[PDB]
Amino acid sequence: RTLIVTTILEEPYVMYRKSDKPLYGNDRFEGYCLDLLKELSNILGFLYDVKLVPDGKYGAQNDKGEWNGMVKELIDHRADLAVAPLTITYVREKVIDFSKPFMTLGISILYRKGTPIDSADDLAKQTKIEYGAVRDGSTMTFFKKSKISTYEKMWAFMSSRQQSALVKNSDEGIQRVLTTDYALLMESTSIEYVTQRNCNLTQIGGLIDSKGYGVGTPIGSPYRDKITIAILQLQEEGKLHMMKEKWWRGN
Amino acid sequence: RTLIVTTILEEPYVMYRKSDKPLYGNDRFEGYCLDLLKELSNILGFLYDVKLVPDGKYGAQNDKGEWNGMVKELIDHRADLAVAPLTITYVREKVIDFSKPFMTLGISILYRKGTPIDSADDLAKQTKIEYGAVRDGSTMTFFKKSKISTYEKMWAFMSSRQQSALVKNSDEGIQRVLTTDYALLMESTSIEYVTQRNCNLTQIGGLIDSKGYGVGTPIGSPYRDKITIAILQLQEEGKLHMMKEKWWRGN
Ligand SMILES: Cc1cn(C[C@H](N)C(=O)O)c(=O)n(Cc2cc(-c3ccccc3)sc2C(=O)O)c1=O
Ligand SMILES: Cc1cn(C[C@H](N)C(=O)O)c(=O)n(Cc2cc(-c3ccccc3)sc2C(=O)O)c1=O
Ligand SMILES: [Cl-]
Repeated sequence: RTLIVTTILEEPYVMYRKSDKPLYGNDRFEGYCLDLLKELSNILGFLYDVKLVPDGKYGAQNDKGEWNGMVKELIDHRADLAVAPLTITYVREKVIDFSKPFMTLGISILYRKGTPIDSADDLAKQTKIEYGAVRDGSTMTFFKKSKISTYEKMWAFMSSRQQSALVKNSDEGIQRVLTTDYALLMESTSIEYVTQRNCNLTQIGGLIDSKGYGVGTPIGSPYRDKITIAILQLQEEGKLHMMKEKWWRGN
Repeated sequence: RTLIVTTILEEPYVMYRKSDKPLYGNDRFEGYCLDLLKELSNILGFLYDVKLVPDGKYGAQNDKGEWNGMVKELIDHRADLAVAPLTITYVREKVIDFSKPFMTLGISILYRKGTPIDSADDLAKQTKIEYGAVRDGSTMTFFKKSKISTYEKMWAFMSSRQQSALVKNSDEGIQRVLTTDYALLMESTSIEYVTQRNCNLTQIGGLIDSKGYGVGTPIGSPYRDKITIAILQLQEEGKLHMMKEKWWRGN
């Protein structure tokens, strides 16, 4: 059995190689997730075929209970694995299985260096420095759903200043950080990636929530626990560290 | 079926209540893990009976492949669950199953406030400020097994200065931090706990490795995936955050 692996274009996890060389199949791609998949394939001993998810979506449900994205590919048995920056969530665990996480992350703060600002609590109580999130993203939703008073206050500030505080996408948010007196609430993984590449930018404080990226499988897949095992071995032997360092490290 | 839950005395996860009131069974105990277990019991709908692991050990193997501690309790079917600060590891996954993690942690640095020291790389290249770990602990072992050059250098410094750099236990390490020009490499969870209680102390840098605490079950237990589900719901509804804040927050 050659395993079909669903994934999604997303820097630095999955990219097309910058090459016009004759590269076919899996060799057309590079990135953290491709390196992970190679290691998994060598530990478990499987052949695989990487296929980009046709609709370019991660996976969400409609009101009929119909799914899209990589999740739908797994549900339909059109992929054996999803290897992507795919969050392990309660709702998704109802319909697919996941390995234990190969990467753990949390919402954090992207801001300029050399400022007394040190936490989310430092931002919440003031109005001089604007702060927000990508409109309708996971980070915005966290703040909308939060019953923690200090994040309830932050959401109230974001929701009332909806037009300016909430941005269209990650790229626009980073641009707003570099140009105005603004802080972007975003995932720690993305902050690490940006701060490595922009020396004027830094992470502020720690993690505001916690979640993991895991390898998705159909419910009952005999590969799920094997992949957990492989992930733990890669973690303990320092290989996850070196794969992260390969793709995240800047100049 | 009343589930037998193996656990271990460990502040703030599992403690005896400071009370001479007539408290029996589960009511004799308090702590993060007791709160977690209560929530798990209410989501899944199980009765349970907390039993402290007789040998007071987490779980390790000898050369005959014989296990001890909470791991051995699970292997022997003398406990249905282990709910404790029990690390999900490759070797343990060979003999027991684990839920996905309810807490994620990594080695970090405990040091004084107001110093230019900001990372492990800042410590490694100098000798004026001594640094180390608890002798024969998980943190020391990480440095001993590491093939990362900057941690190889740190281990070389710890191993050559073996008598003074390596301490007997966590309590001795913290005391060495507060009295001498010294930094203790320790788990982020414990650093958070200490820094909340000592205002002269701070965490330095980020996480040096990554691991999770999970609920242990015997291999094949039908509770493992259910507990993962419950953990994700507690995470997403902010309950893991508030349980952490209950036990970790200082004065
Ligand atoms: C790599 C990555 C993936 N995902 C998808 C998510 N992990 C999932 O599993 O659905 C994800 O939500 N984020 C965070 C994120 C992305 C966002 C985005 C939305 C539209 C256009 C461009 C970016 S917003 C956002 C966030 O943190 O809120 C990521 O950084
Ligand atoms: C709460 C906790 C548990 N464990 C056990 C470990 N999680 C396991 O699953 O075996 C664990 O290793 N650590 C870290 C740790 C404890 C240590 C200790 C050893 C002897 C006497 C007193 C303390 S040393 C240490 C470390 O980080 O190296 C913990 O902080
Ligand atoms: Cl699992």
